[PDB]
Amino acid sequence: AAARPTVSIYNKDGSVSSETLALPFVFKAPIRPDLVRSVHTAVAKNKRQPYAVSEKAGNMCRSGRMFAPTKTWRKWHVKVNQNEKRYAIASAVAASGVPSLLLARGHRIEEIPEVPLVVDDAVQSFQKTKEAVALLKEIKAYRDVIKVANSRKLRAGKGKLRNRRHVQRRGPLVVFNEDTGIVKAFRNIPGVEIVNVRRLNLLQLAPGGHLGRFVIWTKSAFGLLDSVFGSTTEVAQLKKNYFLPENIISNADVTRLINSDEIQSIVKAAGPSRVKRAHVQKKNPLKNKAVLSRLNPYAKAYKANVKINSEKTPKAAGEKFLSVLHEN
Amino acid sequence: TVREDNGKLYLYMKTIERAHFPSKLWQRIKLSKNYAKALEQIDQQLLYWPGRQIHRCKQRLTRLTQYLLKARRLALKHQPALIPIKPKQAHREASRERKA
Amino acid sequence: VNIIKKRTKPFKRHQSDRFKRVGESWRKPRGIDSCVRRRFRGTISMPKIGYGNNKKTRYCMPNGLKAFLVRNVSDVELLLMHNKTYAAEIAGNVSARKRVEIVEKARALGVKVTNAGAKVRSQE
Amino acid sequence: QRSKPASENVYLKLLVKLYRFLARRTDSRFNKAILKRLFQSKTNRPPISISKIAALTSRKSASSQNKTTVVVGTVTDDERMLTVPKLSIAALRFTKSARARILKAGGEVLTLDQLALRAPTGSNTVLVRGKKHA
RNA sequence: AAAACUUUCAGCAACGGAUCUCUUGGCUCUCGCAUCGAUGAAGAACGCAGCGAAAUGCGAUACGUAAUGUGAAUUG
RNA sequence: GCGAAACCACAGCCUGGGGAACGGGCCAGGCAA
RNA sequence: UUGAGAAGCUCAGACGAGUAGGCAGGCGUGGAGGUUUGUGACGAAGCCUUGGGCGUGAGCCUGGGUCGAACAGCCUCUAGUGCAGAUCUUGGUGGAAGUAGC
RNA sequence: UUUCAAUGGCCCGUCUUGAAACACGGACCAAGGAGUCUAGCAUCUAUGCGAGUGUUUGGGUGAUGAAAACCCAUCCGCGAAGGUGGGAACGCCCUUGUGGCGUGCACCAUCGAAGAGCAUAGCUGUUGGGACCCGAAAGAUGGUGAACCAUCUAGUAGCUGGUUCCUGCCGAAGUUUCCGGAUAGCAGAAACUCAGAUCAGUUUUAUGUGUAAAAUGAGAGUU
RNA sequence: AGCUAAAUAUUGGCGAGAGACCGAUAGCGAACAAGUAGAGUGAUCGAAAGAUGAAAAGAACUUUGAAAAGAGAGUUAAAUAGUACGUGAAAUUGCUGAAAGGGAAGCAUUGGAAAUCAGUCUUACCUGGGUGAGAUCAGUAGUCUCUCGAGACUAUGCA
Repeated sequence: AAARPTVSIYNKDGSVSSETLALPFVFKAPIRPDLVRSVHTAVAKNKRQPYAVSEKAGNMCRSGRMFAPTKTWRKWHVKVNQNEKRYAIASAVAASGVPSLLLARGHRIEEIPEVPLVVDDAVQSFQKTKEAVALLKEIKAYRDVIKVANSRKLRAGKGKLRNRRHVQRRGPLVVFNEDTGIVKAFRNIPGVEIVNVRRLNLLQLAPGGHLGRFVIWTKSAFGLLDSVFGSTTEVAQLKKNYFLPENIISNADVTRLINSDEIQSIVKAAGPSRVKRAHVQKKNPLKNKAVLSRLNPYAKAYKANVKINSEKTPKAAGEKFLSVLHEN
Repeated sequence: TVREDNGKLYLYMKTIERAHFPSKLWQRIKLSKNYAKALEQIDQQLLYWPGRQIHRCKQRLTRLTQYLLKARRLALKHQPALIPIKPKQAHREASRERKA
Repeated sequence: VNIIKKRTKPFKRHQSDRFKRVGESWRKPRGIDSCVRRRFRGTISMPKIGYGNNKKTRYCMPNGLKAFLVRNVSDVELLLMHNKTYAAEIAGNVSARKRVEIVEKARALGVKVTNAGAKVRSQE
Repeated sequence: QRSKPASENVYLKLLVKLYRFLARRTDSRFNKAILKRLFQSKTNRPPISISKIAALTSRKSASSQNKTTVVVGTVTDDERMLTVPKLSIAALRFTKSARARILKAGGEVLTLDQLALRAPTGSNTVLVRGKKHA
């Protein structure tokens, strides 16, 4: 798997810096939309509260006991193996470096200088939310925040009667390494969520079950990525005995696998992509004279009628045959 | 792709080797008003690209020009305005009339 | 390939005319001795896959266009290259303000609008 | 009957996409057989141990030469045997213990995509299977 | 065959209170805390307002007084 | 003048035959105002 | 020749009753995370209407009239989710009937 | 859309009955209204890891809901305790094709004596739990003035009545046989091996109606 | 013979924070006068009942009527919000218009008739010239962001 060795760190002023970081091994791990879905599906039922009816209180009678009283001992929280959770989150981190899966999730990053977007450690020492907006607008990531602000509708239905009043999209994600004022800088900015490197959450890297959240790493956080996830050969220093997943294939681009020389030199001939319709209609050889020539390369010369008479016809009849014919 | 930007059709192009930098991803060129010269521009810029890809750009350039043409002719003609209808003023005037 | 339908009349539910608690939405009669389910003469028809229309004509209005629902003015722009097969249906809740923006844009684009004269009024 | 995998490993729907083309555009039965087994359930694809593979290539007259063993399924190791022989193996999955053991002493491990670009027709490959009974 | 009467469909007016929207209510889970009475509790009854229908509040110091605050309203 | 409850798939000429009642609907009939 | 939603496009032939039952794909309701930089006092939801359409169908989109504050399409999550019956529960309403009658 | 003209069409559901006959249930409209929640077991599939496997008892931690997420110590559970031929796949050819020479997986025959789980989620099945919904006199405890009340109670059912949207495919059996059942059979669902192989509610030929060996067709057989 | 913290329980009491919970036949029996009216000698049992509008601006006044109420008239964005008050469905009833109407009706096909909607569009394309233009064009001059030339422009001339 060969891709983009180095990433470029952007200063506060927005200008690129000469320093660079090797792309972490996690950023090549398999990207699995089904596995992230069936893990986010579960992990999202884990902050649920139980509801039920009064046990004291048939189903069809007014003021009656509805069929199957809701019971609090229902299954609220769902178990997922850890190695399934780390895979779904290593995949979730890998898919945040692919710009296509970020646009396709609705992120307005058409002017972001580079993905994965990394800044220097000076963003962790911010204090004022004027500063974060100052930085965001020089990295041209403020389109996301201006998108989320305009997307603040009122919920549809009986949800808003239930402390669930408003809705809006998800903005950029800022992954830091040390708290010195970054968490209280960016937090009031609509949508912008700040989460530590060591406790990355699938509900924040794969919201809705969908891969590709726009993440804004910092330099100290990005450098720790080689230690929190590990590599497919070494092991994460922080996660014990954990190796990144190994994929079914190396070159995930199939059209290169197929359209390569080493295969296209040995495949047999190529048929047409669409085969023309042969014998669209049935034309009668008798009724149509042209189809007869197609089937009968003899009909050109038949002369069916032949004169086999007028040559002194030898009347043939046995006399005794006539005698037995004209009897009784 | 071919998409217009303020009365001028531009040809937008992207490459695999600029796919990781969203700001500089889409190189853009300007396609001339002369339709015949526009098509020579596409081929000499989209050359050795698949014939399918150059095929779809020419169609869009064709289909965008017809848009720009139609936008021009409609402006020339003194087409009628479309003043909308309000459900509150319609009702209030309906009731105030009946009383009158 | 012209817009030809295997049937015009809708499929009404059996006995839906007699009762009012019975809705006209087609419901399959599962009655064990139901002779109307048994396809007797003088009864009603019943939906079958044999009634499907031409796959190159399904979803096609009588004038050959397939209805396409445009919410805002962004949606009417993407029908730039299918104006000969799709017709910009304007959603029912789109206000008279954006309704004119949709019709004026679609007129120049070349696409056909199906409900272009709703809630609005012309002035010369 | 089986002509679409029940799986949702997105990369297995890319592996099948490669071997659907190979199966129908070459005259080899290795590809038609490989494609069929990419459709089989997890139950029908047994783990095949390293020792079982080591015995098969070095079987009877040995003469392993440099044939590549190919199996659709995992290749779990066998700590019960110390000296692993040189092996070229292609499989859907390995185990980190096994893949290290092949790599450390001998040849190399491959995925089904690296075998295809080397032997698209199944050229000089042993296609094995694990014990089904389980 | 028209009217009357009977019937269907439409307009209009009654009748009814579904639907839709919400909502100072219910239910559910978590969390913190330890406090009734012979110094008369819980409960009950009778009273009491510038006028209360329920309803709360209050006890002949009655829809409460003292004291500490707030600082100009109660409100049919 | 004040005013129910019961009941209610829907109806209501028979003649015969209609095989399983068939008459309360089906076919031959007349009647049918 | 552009026809790679390879889950696509294309070609050919035969076939089509159905209970018990087995399999598959869908339509619809409430709410949930994502999304449409979605819709809405220039009128949301609802409602009626012999307006126009779409689908074999479940259903859907739209015009008009009322209406007045919310709502929806898409991908997944989820369940107190779909009615013609149950001498079904509740409310409403008729014929019977201006009858029995008082 | 209303109406007319010609042709038509016995009230729906249930139950009964081969079928009906039936007997039921239905005055009308709206709303409510019935396989659900859970523990156990087995199966199929999907995923993660794989001689392993399982963080969530608990501890560490989580400044932006902190009941989430993230991390792992000591246990513990469940696992772990050779030849012959037929064979999948491949190579070498070489009169090529045909085939041979081989190497021979899974497995099966034969002679014989190189572990595949664990965990999560789903589906269908089954056993419990109020257990699809509705309906049988209760009984018991404790009270009130034989009667009556309140709870235990979601007491008891083989039975009764009901059990809610669409389309598509396949679709029986309706009964042998032993004996309420285990079989079978029919229908499927999977796994296999073959069409150069077997077959047939088949027909001939002929040997003594059966049996055995030609045509007509169909790929046939297993678990 | 005796005591003894913390770890643990908690459908009650004093408060608190939330919820993929119910949304007025639901959720408590009670969103309100809720264990309230009311029923029962009694123990016990026990409901129905939410929404005018931003503001009451809740209809002065004139008139008819014994009044109740009606008609004018007023307020309001709206009275198709008038306290029988949000939307106002179905059943059901009255009036009017229409067609039809020999012991049923009913629906289905095929039309007809009456009544009514569907949707209308030559217009554009190409070619010819003239006239003035502009620019992505200058045998042209500058700035800005990118990567020479690719854009956005500012002059200047219109070949």
